[PDB]
Amino acid sequence: MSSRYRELIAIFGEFLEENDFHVRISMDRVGEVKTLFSAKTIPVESETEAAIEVVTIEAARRRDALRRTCNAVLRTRHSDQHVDVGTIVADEEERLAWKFLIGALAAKNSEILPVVEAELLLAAVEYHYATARPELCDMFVHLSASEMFFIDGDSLFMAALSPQSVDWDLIQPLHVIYNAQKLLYDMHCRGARFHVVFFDSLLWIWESAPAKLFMRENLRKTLMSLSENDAKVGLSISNFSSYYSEAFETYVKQWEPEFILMSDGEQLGRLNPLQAFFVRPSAANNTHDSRRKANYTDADEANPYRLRRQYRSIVEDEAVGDKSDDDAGGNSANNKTAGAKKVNKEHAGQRNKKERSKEDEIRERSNVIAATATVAEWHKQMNHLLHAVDMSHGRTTNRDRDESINTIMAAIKRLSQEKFGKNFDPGYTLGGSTNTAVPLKLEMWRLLVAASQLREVEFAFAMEDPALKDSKGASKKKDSKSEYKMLYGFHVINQFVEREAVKGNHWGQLDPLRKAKPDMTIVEARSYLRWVYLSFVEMHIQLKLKCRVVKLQLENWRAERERARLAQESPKIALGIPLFLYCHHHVLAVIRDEGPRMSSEDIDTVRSALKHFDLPDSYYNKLDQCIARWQNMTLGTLLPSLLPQDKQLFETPEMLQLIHMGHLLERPFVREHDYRVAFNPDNWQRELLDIVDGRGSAVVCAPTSAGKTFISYYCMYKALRRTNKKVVVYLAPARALINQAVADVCARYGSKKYKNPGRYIYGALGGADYHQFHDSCQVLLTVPETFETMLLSPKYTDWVELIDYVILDEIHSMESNGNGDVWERILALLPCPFVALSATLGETQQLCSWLNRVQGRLKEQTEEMSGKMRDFEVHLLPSEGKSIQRWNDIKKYIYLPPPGAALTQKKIKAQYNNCYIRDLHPLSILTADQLQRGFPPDISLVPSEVVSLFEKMHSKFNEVVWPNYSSLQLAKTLRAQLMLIEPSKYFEAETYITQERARQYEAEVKNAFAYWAYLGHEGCELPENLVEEDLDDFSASMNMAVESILRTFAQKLNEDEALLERHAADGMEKKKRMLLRQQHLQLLQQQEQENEPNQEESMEQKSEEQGGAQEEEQEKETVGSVSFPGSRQFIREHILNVLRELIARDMGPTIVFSFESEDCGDLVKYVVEQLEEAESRYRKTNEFALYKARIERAAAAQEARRKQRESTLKQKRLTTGDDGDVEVADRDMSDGEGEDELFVVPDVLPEFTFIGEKCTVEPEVVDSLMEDCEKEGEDLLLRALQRGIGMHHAGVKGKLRAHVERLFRGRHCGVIFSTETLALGIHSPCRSVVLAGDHILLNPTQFRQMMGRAGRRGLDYLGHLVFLGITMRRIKRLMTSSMTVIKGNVQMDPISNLRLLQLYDFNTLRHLKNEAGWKTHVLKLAERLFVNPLFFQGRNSVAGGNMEGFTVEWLQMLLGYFQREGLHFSDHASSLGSILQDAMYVFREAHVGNEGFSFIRMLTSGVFDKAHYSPLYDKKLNSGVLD
Ligand SMILES: Nc1ncnc2c1ncn2[C@@H]1O[C@H](COP(=O)(O)OP(=O)(O)O)[C@@H](O)[C@H]1O
Ligand SMILES: [Mg+2]
Repeated sequence: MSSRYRELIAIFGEFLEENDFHVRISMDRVGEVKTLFSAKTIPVESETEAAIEVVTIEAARRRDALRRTCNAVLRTRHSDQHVDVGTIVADEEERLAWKFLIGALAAKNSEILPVVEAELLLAAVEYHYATARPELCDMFVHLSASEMFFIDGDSLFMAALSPQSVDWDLIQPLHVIYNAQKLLYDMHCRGARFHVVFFDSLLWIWESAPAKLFMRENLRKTLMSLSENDAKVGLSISNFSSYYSEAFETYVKQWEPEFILMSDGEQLGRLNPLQAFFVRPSAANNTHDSRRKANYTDADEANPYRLRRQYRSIVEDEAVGDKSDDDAGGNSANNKTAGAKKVNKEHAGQRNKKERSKEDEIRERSNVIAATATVAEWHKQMNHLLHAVDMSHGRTTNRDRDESINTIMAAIKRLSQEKFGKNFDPGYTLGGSTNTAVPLKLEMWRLLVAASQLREVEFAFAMEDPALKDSKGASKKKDSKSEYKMLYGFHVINQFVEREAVKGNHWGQLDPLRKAKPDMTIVEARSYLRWVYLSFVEMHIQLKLKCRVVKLQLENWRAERERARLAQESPKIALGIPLFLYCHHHVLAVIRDEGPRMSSEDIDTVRSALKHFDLPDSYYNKLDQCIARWQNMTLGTLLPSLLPQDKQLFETPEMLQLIHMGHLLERPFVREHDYRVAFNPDNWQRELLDIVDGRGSAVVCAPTSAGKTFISYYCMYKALRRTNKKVVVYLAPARALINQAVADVCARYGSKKYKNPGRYIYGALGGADYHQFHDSCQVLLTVPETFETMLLSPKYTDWVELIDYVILDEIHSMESNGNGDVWERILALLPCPFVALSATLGETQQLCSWLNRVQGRLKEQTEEMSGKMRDFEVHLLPSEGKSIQRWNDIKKYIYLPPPGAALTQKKIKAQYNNCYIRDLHPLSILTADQLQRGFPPDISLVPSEVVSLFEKMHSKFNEVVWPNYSSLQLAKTLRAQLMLIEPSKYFEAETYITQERARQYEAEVKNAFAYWAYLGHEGCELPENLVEEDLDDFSASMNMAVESILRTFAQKLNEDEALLERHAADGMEKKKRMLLRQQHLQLLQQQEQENEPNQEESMEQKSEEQGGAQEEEQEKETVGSVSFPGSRQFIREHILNVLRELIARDMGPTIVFSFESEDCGDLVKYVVEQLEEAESRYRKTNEFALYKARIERAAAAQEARRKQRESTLKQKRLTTGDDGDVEVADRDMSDGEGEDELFVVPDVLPEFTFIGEKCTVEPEVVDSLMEDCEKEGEDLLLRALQRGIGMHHAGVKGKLRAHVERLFRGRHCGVIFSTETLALGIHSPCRSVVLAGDHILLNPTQFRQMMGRAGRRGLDYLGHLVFLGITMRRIKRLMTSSMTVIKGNVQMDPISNLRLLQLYDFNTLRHLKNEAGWKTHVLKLAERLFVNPLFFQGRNSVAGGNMEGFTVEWLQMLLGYFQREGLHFSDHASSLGSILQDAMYVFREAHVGNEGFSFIRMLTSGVFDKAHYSPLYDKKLNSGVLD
């Protein structure tokens, strides 16, 4: 204590004038010191914001750095002999150390500068390397790689020469370079990179030990790759130099966006040569792009590094370099607890979320086989019956056909009051109230059609397809009128007439042939014929009301074009489109249908509008013509164009067809499909269903919005409807937890009754419901591990055989970010037909082979009986294709504020963009990318992507004329394609609108674009020239050709992708660097103000030295001090404003994605803050004073009327006698009870456009959910929720979080803040998707779940993904990447094989008989396991291929290692144990061959005959650690 603080002063004063300690008593010029440190290195003060936090943020982790810079300065400022002495400050020696400094700084003012500045710039680069703790990632695989990756070789060489950590193996006499080859052959072989290696050198700095052992490898790999190929040689390398140094490597580094792999440091130090000149690149990188650094650790695959932490800018200098618990709880405490709670389980799940509809379920009980008999027990002639049976129970005819006709009454009565309507007068618009009406009315009579305008007569069969037609046209042709039907409706009498006629055969022999004759004029002959009259009443009734829409759309669309024609241009066709698409929707009905005239109705109305709408003739004759076949069964021909019947043009900048294509998003989607069992839905089902109806395997790819999961509950429909005794199973995306709520909710579209326990669903292990209820039920819901144990697991075997049928979710999403071993196990083993669920998988074939294989192996094992029928595995893509990414397009447009703005913003105010969302147009459309990648995901959309791109492509690959497309047939090889892409884009579904088949154009024109790129920017490498067949390939003009189309790429391309994330992204960083530098113009100048020249013994200024310098901007504020792009909590300031403007472009619900957990809470908090603020800014007597006035005044008056009536009623008194004249009290009591008139002060306007506009759910329950939360209040969810801020994150109770989710789906709330889970095993409606940060992890894996999100189910036309969007480039590295592709793991695992061992040897324990059954089950099991054998990455390991057996060399080593081991249990004295010798009594007889050569079942037979037994105790207790 004392002694050490007597010491340190005596070291100091020797250097320079004695005492610091009292020369001066303070100083106090601290102020000099503190400037000098921080303006380089960080650590001086414990920097305080509002407050320092827990004071181990900057006690512990500060005082390292603080007393580092302290010591390492003073030791260097002790020079004049020694830098050989250490200076270490204690506590009270901090102040001392500073007094020692300040009185040395102003002592000389020359020597001081280098010994500080240099020491600083050294130590800074030391700390920058040390900035750190590290990460553990993981493996290599995730970011290793698409794309441009480098490793600079110097590093490469030292990676081979790296090891102790095992002294180097294999005796070789300095041929070592095999190392390089090995690593190359690892990560190209089963990875991508696109790899580049620099050799960035002479770095070296060798000898530190005799070398080199350099240029050997340099010249080697040079020669290898520049052979040109050899299939072992390629990577590829460049030259350069100049050492490290940038101003060389810049031009490269920019152009091909990458990330980096490099080796600072072990050891071998020496000091300055290594650490210095490697570290400083790292800094450089981070203050360019920013890129990031890895490695030199122990890769292949996973390593270190460092990231996404904020940098010190600038700081540089090159100047080195240099030349029982399931049981007993059911007994003790079960006196009354209370009396069971379980009643609080079932109830919860049975009130749980409502969303979707139904198909048939009722209680069933029976086991069904088919056979019927007389059971009377004869009749045995027909003359023993004569006449047999008659009408009775015929009341099912009587009433039902009365009711039928009573429809046509009501229908045409409702028609009456409508048809005349508000009869039209030219010109008034929009007026016209009944514009609204007919659209509603239409929907009504569509809802109604099922069972009270069509059948009470069965349908029946739905026949074969033409039957509906040919039995219709007949009926009309007997009746005098062309279109029979509605006017004078009811005509079921002349039906009966006709039906009796045509005697021999009743209806003539055509139709009863195809029906396989049922009833002659009895049941079926009536039931059918009825229903085909009758659909065609309903049909024509509606069809007329569709006419009446497109009819009066004429009028509303008149002045819409014409008034605005004068304006500048001639519109509306960007708003005039619904005319056309309505006229489409109308005539869309005809698909089987008899025309409803053309002399009144449909066609006449359509025609008048259509030639008025601009369309010159030619389009005319395509209309009637094609549809003529459809019409006919009815109609004649066509009017001439002559004789008033056309109208004014806009046309030609358009032409006909084009008018559609430019303006609109969204097309039909025609049903017709399956009508007994159905949804309808939209083809995918019409394939999928037929598999499960077999029984089988398969999987469905489906890129999301995807529809995937819900279609699996045909399994549950089968096992429930019919002989319920078999389990259906749904296996989760796993634990935690997300599966559970959805799984539960689905299955409770229809519970079902039983006898004594019985019971419907058991779950678990979880994170809800939680461990047990295990067993009894029909259908299950667990996770991989739970199910596994339940299988092997020897007492649960009973269950296994009763499982038909097992489906398990997600697929791709789990495969990547898991845990993608456990999967393989459960598709190798034991009964099922399976459905399985995946979004996109880029490798086809590879998947399907593995599957189909292991199906055939199951079939094999079940022999000789085989299966009942199926195996086989099917594999649904089957290809245009795409599923519900065809359904709607998703625009991506991204966040970037205009540099320099205000913030807060808020409400009841003018607004525009401003908003940071802008446009985008997908990042990169390029020359270089297209060569390799041509043309990658994610892109699709039309129109306005590839539409006007055509106009470019078609004007400049054809107008070349003709400079080197003339060698060889190149020019025509292109022009044979180009021209033809235009008709194929339209005339798939000509006449009205293309199907949805404007999609197909994208794939068409992908043959245009990518093909050119496979000529390209590169020479003869692609297409690869010399091969005889003609495109090129035998042109030496290939080079020329390549560079003719090189020109023809760039010119058109870069206009469209218009560089938003470059332009103002650099603007923001420009602002950042005018912001940061203004901080150094504060402190520098301020140091002179702190002392002031109101002081000091030098010439007076009287404080004319004050303020900043020297090129001057008004002092430091922008969008904030801390603007600070790509940084955290940047973000929040603008997120409020993003939101508010998305409500005031989009209108839908809004999800916000983030990383869970502290972060998500910080976000929520800040927004609640802002709103509470703005409420304080309304209530303080601005507009508010006026508002409250009214509401207060009128309330008074209300409650005074209460007292008014209370007076006049309280009279006093009827008097008509005496002399008072007439009066009777109380005669007026007609008024009245009134409520509530208002009072508000919780919240008004600033929160009321923040939360959703339109909503649902009666207020009672909403309030009561809030009420619950309030009691146990966690986050103060009670505050956040009611202010519109949804949440869903960890650290929230199950009851509370559950309340949130209902109210987002209920469309009560407007926003929600949560993590990535809500796109996975939970679901919500979305429209504007918001993403906060690109940190700390993304793969295109967990991107593409949220990518296709929005475009809601039958609702929204557009998804919107707004990115934040921290980095500059990484948009590209999400989008432009091709595909998340399978690449699994296994069985080879020790633990698996130990489990299998002990399973077999448990039945070996006392009690054999069943030995037979057991062992042959073990044979089957042994085959079933190791099914291929050998799965995915295991053939890239040590086997090759597909090999196995292979258990032998492991087995034997483990065999004499199981039980030798001392007392075992534990270290306590014998007995327990004394057995330690059992593993020598099985070794010799298992090493006969080593057991002992090829073929599966000789392995396990060899292992029938171990023992392989522990002392009992140990190996059991291994197996029971795991479970
Ligand atoms: N064939 C269909 N036609 C129209 N809407 C459908 C159809 N099938 C499903 N939907 C709807 O779309 C919604 C989203 O589909 P969904 O199956 O939940 O998602 P996922 O792709 O995650 O499996 C469902 O909630 C349902 O409303
Ligand atoms: Mg799903």
